[PDB]
Amino acid sequence: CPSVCRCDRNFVYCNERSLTSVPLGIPEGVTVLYLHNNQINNAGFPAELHNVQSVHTVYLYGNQLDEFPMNLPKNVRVLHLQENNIQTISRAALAQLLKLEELHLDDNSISTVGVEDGAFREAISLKLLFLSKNHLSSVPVGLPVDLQELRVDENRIAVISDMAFQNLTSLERLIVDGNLLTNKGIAEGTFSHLTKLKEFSIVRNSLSHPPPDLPGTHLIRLYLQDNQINHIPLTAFANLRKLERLDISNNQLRMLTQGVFDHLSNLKQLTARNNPWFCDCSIKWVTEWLKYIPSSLNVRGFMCQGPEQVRGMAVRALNMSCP
Repeated sequence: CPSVCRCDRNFVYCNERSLTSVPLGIPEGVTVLYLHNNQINNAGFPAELHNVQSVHTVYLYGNQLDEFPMNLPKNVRVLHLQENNIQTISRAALAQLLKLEELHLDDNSISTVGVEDGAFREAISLKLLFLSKNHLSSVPVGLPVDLQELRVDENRIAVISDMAFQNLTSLERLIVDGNLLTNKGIAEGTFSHLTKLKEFSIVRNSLSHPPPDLPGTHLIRLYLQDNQINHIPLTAFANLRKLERLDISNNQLRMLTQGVFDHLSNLKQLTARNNPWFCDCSIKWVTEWLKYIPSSLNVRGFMCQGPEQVRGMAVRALNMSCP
């Protein structure tokens, strides 16, 4: 055990000690390693730290790191690297942590150029990757096959390549919300091969319509909130039969095309709040759909914003003005 750093019940507590580098005196049989809330630099990691095989959980949050740390313990499953100033992600560093299952790179200055081509792909055991609040311009191409959750929210992402989600059949959750993403930015059939995907979130983005060619093999939740969606195509919600929760709130939708929720048989909840719904003969089907829909479906937000004669009233309570 180190001189300044304390150890209790096979847990190393180096946290809140203002350490410039990771200490040398790390015992052979330690469970969890705490090195958070310090001033540890990128060149403060000894080669002997990688030799320790007993450690599976390492905390390194709120440090002075600039790159992804090297010589980290070989058999680490959960790794926390949030609140620091990481900019560069190296292919060699992630090749060391072969048993890495969970990774947190939140609140950092990570860019597309900083991430080396196929750096994350090296981490073969990677199931959970949290790239929240970074300066990333696009989704990296070299991603792990065994990935189950990709949270790349609150970034500067505008484009998504067709090769970015290559071989990722095991991915269940994809959170790409709070980005500069557009429908032209996303490649044709980029999400199509995500068979095991259960949840999809793209809130606070600039999409003119929902993403085309989405798989409904295991998709349950679809979030299209706070977007610039003006229209929804007839084939968009089609082939998504297993969907339960849907959200189209806070968009620029004027009306909905007849037979859009026709294929959604397992639907349970729908939200369309803060949308400029123009109540005319275009929403006649919406009124009839809401009248015959079972109580199992929770539909909210269908209110008239125009014209003034219909304004304020709910679409479900309407009667028509036209044939």
